Amino acid sequence: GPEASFGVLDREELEYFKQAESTLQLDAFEAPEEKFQFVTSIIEEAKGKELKLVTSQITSKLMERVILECDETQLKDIFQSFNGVFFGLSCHKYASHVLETLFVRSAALVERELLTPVTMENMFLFMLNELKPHLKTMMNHQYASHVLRLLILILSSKTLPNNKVYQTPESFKSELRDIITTLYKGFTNGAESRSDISQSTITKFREYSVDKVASPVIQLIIQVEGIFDRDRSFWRLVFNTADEKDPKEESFLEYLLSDPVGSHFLENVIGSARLKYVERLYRLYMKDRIVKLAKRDTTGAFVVRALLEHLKEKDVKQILDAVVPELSMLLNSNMDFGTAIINASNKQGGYLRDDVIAQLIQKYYPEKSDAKNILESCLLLSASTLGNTRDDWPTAEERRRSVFLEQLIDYDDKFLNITIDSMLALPEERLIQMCYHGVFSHVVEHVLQTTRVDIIKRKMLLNILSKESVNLACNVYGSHIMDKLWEFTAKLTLYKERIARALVLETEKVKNSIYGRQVWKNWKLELYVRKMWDWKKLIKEQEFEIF
RNA sequence: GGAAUUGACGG
Repeated sequence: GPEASFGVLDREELEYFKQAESTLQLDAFEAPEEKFQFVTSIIEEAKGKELKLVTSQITSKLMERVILECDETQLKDIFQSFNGVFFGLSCHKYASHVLETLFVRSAALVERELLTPVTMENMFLFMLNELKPHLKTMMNHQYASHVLRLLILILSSKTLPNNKVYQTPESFKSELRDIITTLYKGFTNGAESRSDISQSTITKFREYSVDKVASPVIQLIIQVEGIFDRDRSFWRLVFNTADEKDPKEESFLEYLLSDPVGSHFLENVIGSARLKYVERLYRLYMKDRIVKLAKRDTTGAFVVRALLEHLKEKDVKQILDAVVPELSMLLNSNMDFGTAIINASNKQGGYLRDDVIAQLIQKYYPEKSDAKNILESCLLLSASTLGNTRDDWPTAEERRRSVFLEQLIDYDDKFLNITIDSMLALPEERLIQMCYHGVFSHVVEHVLQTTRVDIIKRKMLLNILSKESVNLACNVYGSHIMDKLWEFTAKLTLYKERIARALVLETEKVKNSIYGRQVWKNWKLELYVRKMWDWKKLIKEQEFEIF
């Protein structure tokens, strides 16, 4: 990071802040003002050495904790102290992250001053002016380019890191338009007009669009260019506009279709190109190849998903015609292509819906065979973290497969039935385990849909789950299953009495648990004790309401 | 009162 010199803290300064963070995440505060007073206390010892605290791996975390938990005056004080060295920080391994926090808080505060009126608006504008000669540099920089991305979001009232948007004064809008065109001008060696750009500077721009750090910045600009440029200069920098293939564009499109970064870029950008330009790329370069591309799970499949969302009725149907006969084979690796087709089929009024269900079942629960078990097919239950002495935590593919199963259960009743049968085919032993599993407990919970599961299947699930009433009651996850059971147990009151009895026998264990005492409420167990007839009455009112 | 290394780039 030669872009500025910050130096380092000494062991004395290190230990003070190393200790402030300790006692700050300890969160042993006995009031809010006490915790605030401690933050102010930190900001205080931090004055004059802010550039050092923010560029250290030991204390940069601390600084954004501070940026989030501090005053709006103090926030303006911290921002003001980064004056003159914003580019340096922007390009810095640790500081670039703090500038990001700083800027999101700042953006929130800028709205409060817009909707309830040195102001934060002017402060932001100062730093912006300070970065403008460096934007093209920043775009390619492995740290700075994230700050440039964020800035463009804020300036366009798009949504920010860590699902909220913020409104902006007109100057922010004017600044955005200024820096888009500054980049555009600085990407075209001049120039006269669209019609006067060399096929070598078009190639050089295309080259940026598949760069691992420049590409998201170019996606973003294309995403927000439409706000002023009703001609969309940057799109037209990348793709052509005539009804025929161009050998350079074609060679380029094939690379996008086979390259991870270029796949992202094509898919993120189709979601914001004008339909006429997207239909052109489809018909020219993909239409007659749609299955071959669909089979490219890591590159290009994703472009097919984007076509399915942003093309119009007639054409997403053609793609569905091509791809649904292939779906079960495509699910062998790329499960998320399943979601794109389910969603697309629904968007077109259940188009080919029966065939999609046929295919899903063909893959995850093929009628013909034995050992049919959608928990093995779809979650790979046997080769999973489920039930280890090895002290492993649930994985991200586990969470991903679980969510896919759940959406399958939402999709149709056939799948709800299939996984219930699959759960009963398990050894009791193993179904119980899933209830204690951070990720898989959600799958059990998802099955407990009273009006949707016939009373015989309910009763048999209840034969298993009931054995563990108390244990489920006191478990982080099992307690969420036990709550669902209050309703599931409708028209089956023998199982209600049996469960409520079990919980009550072990009352002091059940209460005096964080989770147990909530189950106690949800099952109205206090009524079960004080006023049985009133408890029974609730049961009857439940059965009537649900049936 | 609970789910985490997604197909690209950062502690």
